[PDB]
Amino acid sequence: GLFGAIAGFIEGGWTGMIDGWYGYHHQNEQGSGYAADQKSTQNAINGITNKVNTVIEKMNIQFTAVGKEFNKLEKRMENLNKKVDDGFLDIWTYNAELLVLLENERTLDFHDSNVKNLYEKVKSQLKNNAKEIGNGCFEFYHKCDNECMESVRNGTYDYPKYSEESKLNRE
Amino acid sequence: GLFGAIAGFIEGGWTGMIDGWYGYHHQNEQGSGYAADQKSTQNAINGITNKVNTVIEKMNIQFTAVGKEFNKLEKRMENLNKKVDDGFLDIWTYNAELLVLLENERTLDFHDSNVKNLYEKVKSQLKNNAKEIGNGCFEFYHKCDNECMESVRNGTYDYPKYSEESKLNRE
Amino acid sequence: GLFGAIAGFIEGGWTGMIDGWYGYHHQNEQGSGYAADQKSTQNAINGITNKVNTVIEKMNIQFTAVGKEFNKLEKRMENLNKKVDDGFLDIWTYNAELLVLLENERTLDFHDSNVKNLYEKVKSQLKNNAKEIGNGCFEFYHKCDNECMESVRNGTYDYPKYSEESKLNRE
Amino acid sequence: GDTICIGYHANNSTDTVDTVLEKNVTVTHSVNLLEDSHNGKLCRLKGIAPLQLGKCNIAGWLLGNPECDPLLPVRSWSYIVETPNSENGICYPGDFIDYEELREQLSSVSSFERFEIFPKESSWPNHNTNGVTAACSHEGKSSFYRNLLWLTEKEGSYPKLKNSYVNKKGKEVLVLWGIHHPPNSKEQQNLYQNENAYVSVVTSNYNRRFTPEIAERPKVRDQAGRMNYYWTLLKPGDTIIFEANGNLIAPMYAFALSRGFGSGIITSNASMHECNTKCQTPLGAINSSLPYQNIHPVTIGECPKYVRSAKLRMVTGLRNIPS
Amino acid sequence: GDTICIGYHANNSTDTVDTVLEKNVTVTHSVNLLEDSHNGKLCRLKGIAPLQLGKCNIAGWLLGNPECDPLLPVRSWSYIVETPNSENGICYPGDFIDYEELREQLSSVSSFERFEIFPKESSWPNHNTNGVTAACSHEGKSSFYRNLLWLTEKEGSYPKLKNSYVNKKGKEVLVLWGIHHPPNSKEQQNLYQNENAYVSVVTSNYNRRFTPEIAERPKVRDQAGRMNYYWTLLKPGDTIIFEANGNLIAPMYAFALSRGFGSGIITSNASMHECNTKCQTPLGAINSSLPYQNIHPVTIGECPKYVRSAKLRMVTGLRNIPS
Amino acid sequence: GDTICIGYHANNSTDTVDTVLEKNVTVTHSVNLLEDSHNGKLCRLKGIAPLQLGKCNIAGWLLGNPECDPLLPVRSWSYIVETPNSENGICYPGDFIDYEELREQLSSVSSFERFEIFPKESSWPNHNTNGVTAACSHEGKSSFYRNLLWLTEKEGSYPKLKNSYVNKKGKEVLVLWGIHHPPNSKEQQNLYQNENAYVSVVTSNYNRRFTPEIAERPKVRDQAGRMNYYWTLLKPGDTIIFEANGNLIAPMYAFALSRGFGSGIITSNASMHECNTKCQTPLGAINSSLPYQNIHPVTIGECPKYVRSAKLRMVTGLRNIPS
Ligand SMILES: *[C@@H]1O[C@H](CO)[C@@H](O[C@@H]2O[C@H](CO)[C@@H](O[C@@H]3O[C@H](CO)[C@@H](O)[C@H](O)[C@@H]3O)[C@H](O)[C@H]2NC(C)=O)[C@H](O)[C@H]1NC(C)=O
Ligand SMILES: *[C@@H]1O[C@H](CO)[C@@H](O[C@@H]2O[C@H](CO)[C@@H](O[C@@H]3O[C@H](CO)[C@@H](O)[C@H](O)[C@@H]3O)[C@H](O)[C@H]2NC(C)=O)[C@H](O)[C@H]1NC(C)=O
Ligand SMILES: *[C@@H]1O[C@H](CO)[C@@H](O[C@@H]2O[C@H](CO)[C@@H](O[C@@H]3O[C@H](CO)[C@@H](O)[C@H](O)[C@@H]3O)[C@H](O)[C@H]2NC(C)=O)[C@H](O)[C@H]1NC(C)=O
Ligand SMILES: CN(C)CC1CN([S@@](=O)(F)=Nc2cc(Cl)c(C(=O)N3CCO[C@@H](c4ccccc4)C3)c(Cl)c2)C1
Ligand SMILES: CN(C)CC1CN([S@@](=O)(F)=Nc2cc(Cl)c(C(=O)N3CCO[C@@H](c4ccccc4)C3)c(Cl)c2)C1
Ligand SMILES: CN(C)CC1CN([S@@](=O)(F)=Nc2cc(Cl)c(C(=O)N3CCO[C@@H](c4ccccc4)C3)c(Cl)c2)C1
Ligand SMILES: *[C@@H]1O[C@H](CO)[C@@H](O[C@@H]2O[C@H](CO)[C@@H](O)[C@H](O)[C@H]2NC(C)=O)[C@H](O)[C@H]1NC(C)=O
Ligand SMILES: *[C@@H]1O[C@H](CO)[C@@H](O[C@@H]2O[C@H](CO)[C@@H](O)[C@H](O)[C@H]2NC(C)=O)[C@H](O)[C@H]1NC(C)=O
Ligand SMILES: *[C@@H]1O[C@H](CO)[C@@H](O[C@@H]2O[C@H](CO)[C@@H](O)[C@H](O)[C@H]2NC(C)=O)[C@H](O)[C@H]1NC(C)=O
Ligand SMILES: *[C@@H]1O[C@H](CO)[C@@H](O[C@@H]2O[C@H](CO)[C@@H](O)[C@H](O)[C@H]2NC(C)=O)[C@H](O)[C@H]1NC(C)=O
Ligand SMILES: *[C@@H]1O[C@H](CO)[C@@H](O[C@@H]2O[C@H](CO)[C@@H](O)[C@H](O)[C@H]2NC(C)=O)[C@H](O)[C@H]1NC(C)=O
Ligand SMILES: *[C@@H]1O[C@H](CO)[C@@H](O[C@@H]2O[C@H](CO)[C@@H](O)[C@H](O)[C@H]2NC(C)=O)[C@H](O)[C@H]1NC(C)=O
Repeated sequence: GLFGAIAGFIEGGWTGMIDGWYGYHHQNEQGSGYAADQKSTQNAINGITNKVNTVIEKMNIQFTAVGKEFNKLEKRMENLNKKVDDGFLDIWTYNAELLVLLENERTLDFHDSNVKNLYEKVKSQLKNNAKEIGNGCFEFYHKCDNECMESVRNGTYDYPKYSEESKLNRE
Repeated sequence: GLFGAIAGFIEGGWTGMIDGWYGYHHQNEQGSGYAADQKSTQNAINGITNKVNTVIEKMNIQFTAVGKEFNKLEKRMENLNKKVDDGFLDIWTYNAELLVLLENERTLDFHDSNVKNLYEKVKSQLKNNAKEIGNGCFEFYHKCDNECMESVRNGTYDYPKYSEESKLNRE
Repeated sequence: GLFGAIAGFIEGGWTGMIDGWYGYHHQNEQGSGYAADQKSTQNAINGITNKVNTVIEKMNIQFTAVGKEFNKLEKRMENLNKKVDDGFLDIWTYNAELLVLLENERTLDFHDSNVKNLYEKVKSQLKNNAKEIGNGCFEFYHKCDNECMESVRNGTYDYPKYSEESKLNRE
Repeated sequence: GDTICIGYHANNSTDTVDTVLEKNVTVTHSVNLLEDSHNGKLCRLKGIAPLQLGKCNIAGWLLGNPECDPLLPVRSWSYIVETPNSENGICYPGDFIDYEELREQLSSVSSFERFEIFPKESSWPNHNTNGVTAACSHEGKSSFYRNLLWLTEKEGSYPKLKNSYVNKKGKEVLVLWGIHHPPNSKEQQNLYQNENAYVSVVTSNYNRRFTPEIAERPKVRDQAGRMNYYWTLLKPGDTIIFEANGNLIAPMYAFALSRGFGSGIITSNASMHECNTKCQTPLGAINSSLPYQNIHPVTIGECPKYVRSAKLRMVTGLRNIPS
Repeated sequence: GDTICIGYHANNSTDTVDTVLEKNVTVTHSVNLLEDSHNGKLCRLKGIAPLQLGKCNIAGWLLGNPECDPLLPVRSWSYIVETPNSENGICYPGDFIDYEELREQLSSVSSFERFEIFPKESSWPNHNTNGVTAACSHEGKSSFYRNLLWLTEKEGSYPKLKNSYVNKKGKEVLVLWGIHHPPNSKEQQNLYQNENAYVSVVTSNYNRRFTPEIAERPKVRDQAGRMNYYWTLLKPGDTIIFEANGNLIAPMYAFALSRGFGSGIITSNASMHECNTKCQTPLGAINSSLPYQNIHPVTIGECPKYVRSAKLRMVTGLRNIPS
Repeated sequence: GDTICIGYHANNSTDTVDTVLEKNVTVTHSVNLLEDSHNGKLCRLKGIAPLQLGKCNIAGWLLGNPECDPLLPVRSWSYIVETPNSENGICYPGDFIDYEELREQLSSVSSFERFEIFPKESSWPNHNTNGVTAACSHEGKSSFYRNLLWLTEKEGSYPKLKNSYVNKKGKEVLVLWGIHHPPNSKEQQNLYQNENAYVSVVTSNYNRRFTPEIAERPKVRDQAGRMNYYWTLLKPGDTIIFEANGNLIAPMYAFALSRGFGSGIITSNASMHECNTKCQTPLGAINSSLPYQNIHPVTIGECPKYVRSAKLRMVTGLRNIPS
């Protein structure tokens, strides 16, 4: 994708993560598990829901549109009516197909952006208390229990608390 | 935003910075102050001015367009004329609303991109002579006077000049 | 550009690199040379080829469209026909110009994204076995022969193999 | 050591969309915007049943061709249904003047009252009213339009007749009448007694004089003669006057018209069911809030916009990579 | 230690825009593209004042209904203004043939010269020219169109008349005339003396013969008779010939037409002021370089494109976060 | 120490495109979508040569004005070419009824057979067939339409004539005829002997009676008289009957019509060459798979969409920075 996260440095998705589009997988002494990031997920749902509603909202209700009839001496008017009908149909078909292709491109890019932003947000919180090990994973230089894991997940990670232990481990 | 800078890792704007869209706030021994980045600001103004002018330029002048009249035995032609008028109005309204929504999205994303690019440009200039302290701020490991501050602001920062002092301070 | 790589931190293009849009220039004991990245280049060609074909595909063949004639007592119908013809022409001209401008913007941004992603992919492979020296260049802290250069170029670089020598050189 | 990873959702979804850069992209979640499904039935529109002309077309219905099942004296509808094999139309050959304009008028009509404008046994004294023709046959016997009356000579005389009706219905009244053009001068004398006959029709906003044209025409439905059909809408409060000394096919029944919005004429092979819809097409009713449809360009009511597209699916979720 | 921060502008701006992903986004800077403001006045267009028909409509103006303030003999305009209550129209009841086509013709007319094509006291010898009617009353007295002349029998005879005018104006000349249809044969003899009268009109590219139709019509403006109105555009250098032996409402005044671009007919309740605009609507003049407007679909001159949108505001600045 | 750099392609390309943010951007690779190139020739369309009317227009061709080079008795075409200086049109002055509708009909015609519907020396006994006029001159001598016949009195009598043709061609047959309107009553008697002449024409779906109008008209091509021209399409199996006692310009040749798709009438100053195209314009043929063109809005065949754009170039490569 445009931001290099989805089908990029993070090769694959998690079927194990069923509660949101984006989130975290952790492994520590206490065990392992997945948890969706509710904030980034909910924001994304609101945006995409607004985008879908906007597309539907712009196409106004169609009111009664029916054929007209013309006698053998009104061939020009018949062809004019057909020209008008065909012209409008050509335009709406063009508009519909192009809008969906563009919004689809923008949507996939939007998800890619959201995933990269979540990774960088985690990266900047952890700083040098962990190492980047590829595939969007961090390996801690200190012991990180479920409380520690929750502090990263909910954006309140305490760098100084583990800075000494991490420094010792990093050597 | 799409690039995670505006309303992202940089939470808020500066009402104090009145001379451009993007720029710098500094604090050193000599004092503190704001200064807009003229290069990135002017480039952005030119782009957005081109974008606005392009949108206006594409809508050609409307020339005289008035109602027509039809007698009691030309009801089909009257409805055809109405169909044409309503059809064109539906299309232009659709086109106008969609163009403005898309360009608005692209504009907000463009500003977000410009801000992130300015941060990364500063980051890459300073290297390890300063630490990232969040909220788009750097804290120097050396003394940085107004001359030093100007060299970063105008893109001529001299890493080797302060590399020893920074190394000593970083320990 | 939107991603800050092209005409950004990488100031200029390489006329020397004739086999792809993106790739590598290396300098080691054995000599120097350019090589295009075939994977990122081919993917980009497929995308852009799909984009061009999509634009052409959406404009359906025009079938016979010719003038009509009206006598001195059908002036309204003549003006209606002209209104229809002018209306459709206004719309298609608007649609064509806007589609090309938007796709052009998206295309330049797409290339910028592809270049930045290739740089970050190299950056994350090398880690601290090399230093970022600006202008999209890395300077190795170890000896890197043509085999080493190929491993980075084809994405199989072996960090541990040179980690000791690099550490020694970095001091 | 302990690890934490950032990642994204995948599932067993097989839905695909297209983008500008790429075709056939598998995504976790998406929404169809293109309605393709209808029930294949004719339904009521917003409570009101349609008017089914059955074996008749508009011409057959309004003239009252005997072959078509007589509709109630008062009816209302949301739209009008003709069938493709509308064989019972005009039964006596000739031209229907401004037929297409009359159809366009009827397309904004919401109801009618069929009423006796000129009672048969009173309206046309000293004239014959029993005139029938094999071109308009019913139950094997020669017959005639239920809404018109063939006036002919009586006891060898056709006295000049003059009749008017005053529109006290408080709605537009559609009046229909005919002008007969015998193939030769001997039939003209036999039927109307007067070689130089005329017909005149007059209202506040209508005036036309009709003169018969005698000539040997090709046989159509075994008739060398012709019948031209004319109509007008008599405004509320206005008077219509018929003056004739021959060749007049007199109005007998007329229609008090009510105007509606969102009506129209469609052709359909579909059958009426006890169902209700907001959107009717000639193939079937649509029950959808989707913005687009590829079912039919002909729509009655509040419908999605018709497009030629085979697929319109918007991605909402992510590129699906469950590997 | 010393610090440097990267940041972005904020201010006290309350302007909002919509995007695809989000509604009601507050931004530091933006531009309105949708013009909603007009001055509520009729103005000149590019220097030229409009033609105000006042109490008349096009039919009333060109026939010269006596109720309408006589306009100058020579006029020019940028557009034509009728009012919604155009009560003074056709004053003597009947049909105006190709009225809508004539309006369409006038929509590309930039000026006229009103001139005496057939001087009253010379043009029609041995005929009465004093004919007036209560249907076209002026100052309580029976009167007639200022541009037409009611020719009737004189001393019990209506001699066949034949007159032609040669167009030496070097511009198209619009000629108007009428055909009277008495309600009965006794009026016909009284007025024109000849039961079998005809009228013919001929030019290089126009030929039509008119025959009166006698019949008792419903009273309209207290008249059972009818008057049909006809027109043609006589090409520069061409000749028009009128031949009649009765029932002819003769042309008296005609119009030398100049063609313009960008003219049209509008209906407006607004009043003329001493102002000038590039863009006029029926509600008022627009003074704007903005590409769109939601004021009115009817435009004269060089106007923004009409759209139904309530708001069209483009963001130029940034998401405003002054917190 | 050893180095590796990431970079992007540059070359000597000078191609420029526009974007939303920026104009005149130099790029390494791009594609033109706007076709501006034609060969300036008239060519065949999908194998079939066009019908070149040359000195004639549609009116001149179908009536058979003597000035126009007689075309083969059987022809087929992909489109129809008139020239701007079509001076040879209607040669005897009058009106061509429903000319524009007839052109619209011909626009869906793919071929014709010119055949003798009414042989000159057999079709009209006891009438003169030698009538010619200086208005339709050929080789300096007075002549007449090749497809019509001027019937006039013979030996001081014009007997009532009645003729019919039965359409056994298995295609629509276009029949043309005329009605002559002498300027005065003395010419009428001289030419047709009967002051009160009529003409009637009848088919299964056509009926019209024609009466001459005598009046002194302005001289056109030195003629004060007029000739009106009428046409009908006789359906396969149907019969056309002409009945007249004067003033009839009889059909002599008619056209068996074949229907095609994708035909039309264009005006062109260009010359026919031995070339073949899928797309023809009045300026020249287009040989292009490009989606857009700015050459001409008039197109025959399978053409790019016409637009007003001066340039439509899509970038494929990168911003070109060879510095
Ligand atoms: C759009 O993408 C989908 C997803 O890849 C395509 O569906 C897939 O179609 C291929 C057809 O070659 C399937 O391959 C076959 O699989 C069977 C076993 O399932 C194997 O025995 C055959 O030898 C063959 O390789 C593939 O399974 C299938 N994938 C899924 C998930 O259904 C689809 O064809 C693409 N459409 C277009 C128009 O490109
Ligand atoms: C679009 O966004 C703007 C900005 O937030 C909205 O304006 C705001 O509207 C709310 C209405 O609930 C205002 O709240 C109220 O403030 C007063 C004091 O000013 C307080 O006493 C009330 O209890 C109430 O909370 C809010 O002040 C106001 N903000 C500004 C800057 O004017 C606007 O409503 C949004 N529009 C839509 C359609 O969502
Ligand atoms: C679009 O961009 C191109 C590329 O810059 C413009 O082409 C260039 O046009 C300028 C005109 O001022 C050329 O400058 C001149 O160069 C000659 C020597 O070649 C020098 O003697 C003159 O004093 C002058 O400076 C420039 O060479 C030329 N560049 C190239 C590569 O051809 C073009 O004008 C731009 N178009 C628009 C409409 O802005
Ligand atoms: C006019 N109406 C009837 C048309 C409908 C279409 N819209 S709607 O406005 F609901 N469009 C949609 C918007 C969204 Cl975010 C989604 C979507 O993609 N959803 C539903 C929310 O939860 C998401 C989710 C994420 C992660 C794990 C499981 C589920 C998946 C879907 Cl599947 C449809 C209204
Ligand atoms: C046809 N014409 C009359 C319509 C007008 C609209 N255009 S125009 O092409 F000027 N559009 C605009 C373009 C821009 Cl960059 C801006 C804008 O946003 N501006 C003005 C430049 O300075 C910016 C700024 C930045 C930072 C601190 C203070 C001020 C703020 C604005 Cl507010 C409008 C022409
Ligand atoms: C309907 N048809 C006839 C119209 C044509 C236009 N299309 S097409 O679908 F081929 N469009 C194009 C697509 C692409 Cl990727 C390119 C392009 O930009 N190309 C060609 C591939 O190689 C690229 C390249 C990269 C690096 C060094 C040298 C060359 C440069 C070009 Cl130059 C055109 C079909
Ligand atoms: C994020 O998670 C951490 C860890 O749970 C929260 O810190 C607190 O941790 C102690 C455990 O010693 C709990 O008793 C508290 O309940 C936690 N605080 C709260 C507010 O729940 C931290 O507060 C969490 N932050 C947010 C925003 O939820
Ligand atoms: C960027 O700012 C620095 C600091 O002012 C400039 O360096 C020079 O600094 C000395 C102070 O000892 C001044 O006397 C010079 O005037 C400065 N140079 C210039 C060109 O002004 C540096 O040059 C600046 N760079 C740019 C591009 O403006
Ligand atoms: C990427 O390049 C490296 C270096 O050539 C490949 O590693 C192997 O290197 C040895 C040299 O000692 C060669 O003999 C092998 O042929 C190389 N392997 C292969 C598969 O060619 C590495 O394999 C390359 N990877 C890819 C995906 O091409
Ligand atoms: C028309 O479509 C609507 C919307 O799907 C149908 O309403 C649903 O009916 C089913 C079963 O009766 C319910 O389980 C759904 O919950 C209903 N959906 C909503 C949104 O109300 C409706 O039945 C369809 N038919 C008609 C005649 O309206
Ligand atoms: C029409 O609008 C223009 C543009 O706003 C008006 O011109 C301005 O007038 C005011 C006061 O007279 C000046 O302060 C502005 O500087 C003018 N702007 C420009 C761009 O020239 C104009 O007065 C308006 N009215 C008319 C009749 O043109
Ligand atoms: C029409 O255009 C096509 C496409 O360019 C022409 O075909 C090419 O002809 C040249 C020389 O004859 C060849 O070198 C190219 O390889 C051909 N291109 C393709 C795609 O086949 C064609 O000659 C043109 N003229 C006609 C009459 O078709």
